[PDB]
Amino acid sequence: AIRMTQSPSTLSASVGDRVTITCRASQTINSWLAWYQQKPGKAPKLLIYDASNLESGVPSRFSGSGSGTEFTLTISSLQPDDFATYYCQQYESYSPITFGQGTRLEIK
Amino acid sequence: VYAWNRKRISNCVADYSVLYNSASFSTFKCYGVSPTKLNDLCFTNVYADS
Amino acid sequence: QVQLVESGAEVKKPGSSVKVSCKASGGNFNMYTISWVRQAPGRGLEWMGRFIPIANKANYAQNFPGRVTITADKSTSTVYMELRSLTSDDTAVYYCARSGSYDAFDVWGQGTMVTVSS
Amino acid sequence: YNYLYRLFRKSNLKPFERDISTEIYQAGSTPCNGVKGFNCYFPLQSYGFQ
Repeated sequence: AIRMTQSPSTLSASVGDRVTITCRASQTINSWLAWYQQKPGKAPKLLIYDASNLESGVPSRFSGSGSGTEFTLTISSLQPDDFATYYCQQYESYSPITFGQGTRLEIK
Repeated sequence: VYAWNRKRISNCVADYSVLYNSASFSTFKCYGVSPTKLNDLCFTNVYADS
Repeated sequence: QVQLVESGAEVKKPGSSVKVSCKASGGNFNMYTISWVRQAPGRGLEWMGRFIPIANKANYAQNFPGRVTITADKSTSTVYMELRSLTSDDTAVYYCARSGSYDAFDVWGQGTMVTVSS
Repeated sequence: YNYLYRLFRKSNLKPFERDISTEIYQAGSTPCNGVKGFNCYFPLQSYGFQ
């Protein structure tokens, strides 16, 4: 079982600033990593897949990077609509899939 | 099952298509050869473990 | 536009069992795998299991030994996830996600709220 | 299970030909009408690398 660790667990930022979220794995999962966004009361939506690509329909301001054990999600221009909880998947082993601990983004 | 019957079949023509479309066989899993190609091949022996 | 519709909210008692559904509408059901993700209130997402239509196989999480048994009816493209021995810590929204194309949960179900209490 | 190989086809592929049709292959006389079952097999089979 591969364990996923996020940092920071809780983060606050203003509109238009730069936000960096680090989700570090326990084992080498290559580049198999997905970033989600779960607004309260709604099902999470996919943002990043393969730790670098951008899901269709997602605003271009979302950018992901990193490979191996440490990954990073970065928002170029934060927006009021982009305040939610972001999770990181580790679809390199299907027994079991481990999500991130949850990175809640709050208005500063 | 612990004393499964084994029958050796040889020197005959086997109509695998007829056996295939005969009843409601819940499983016809053929490993190593497609069921439809069985009439295009020859086998030295056929063992029927029932 | 693939849309996943689940069952209604379920209220059960501890020690009982629950079985939710996930109707796959549109696309090809025989290629994409359906994964069940649960989320307890105040906690992050948790993965439960996967149904693999192409291989006709079902996988369960290591943290749930024998608790989850996932089956589906390929004729109606409906996936059923059965959870056994419900406890007070199993009160969570049981989403069903379609890990399509790139193994990522691109399409998520509406989610059903399963409450286990006296 | 992302990697699938075709398992049933009417005829062998011509050189450098891609066939990505996922229509149910009819291995029997009875038509399948897009429903897999007896004498009806999904052409694609996954590998399942571990």
